[PDB]
Amino acid sequence: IEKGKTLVIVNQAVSATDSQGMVTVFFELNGQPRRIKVPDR
Amino acid sequence: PISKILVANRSEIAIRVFRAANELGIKTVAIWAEEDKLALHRFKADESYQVGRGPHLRDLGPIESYLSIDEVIRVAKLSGADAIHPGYGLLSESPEFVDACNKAGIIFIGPKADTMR
Repeated sequence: IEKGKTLVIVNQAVSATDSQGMVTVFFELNGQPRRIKVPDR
Repeated sequence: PISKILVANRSEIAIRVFRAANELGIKTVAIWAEEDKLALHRFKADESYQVGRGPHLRDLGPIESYLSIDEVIRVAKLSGADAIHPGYGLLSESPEFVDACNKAGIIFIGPKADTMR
């Protein structure tokens, strides 16, 4: 993000799509689990 | 006076230097081996820049990255400390390191190199 300040990002898994348009991918961001829902375009 | 300390260690004591350094207005550098890329010591400075692995290398193993005067000096000058604290163990008692810090105008937080022999 900055000369700092490194993000470790791992694509754990991709879901199938849900109810606002969106698909879940689960990442590992700095070892902590984040869950991102994104519009299947 | 000093205004930037690279903490030349990891685990608990890195944090010990961090806080006592944040708590006095002084700006914190953190070093991490690839293998401590998920460690917290590395999240608790202002900045962190991996060591032990790059174009200046072979790879310095998990430990070896933390006992490498060169690499440690490299990352000091990269950010720009006017002082280093070597924590305990690892490179903290090497008169040889005291002497490479001596060689930069980087303030070894430890003793004159004559005490170390």
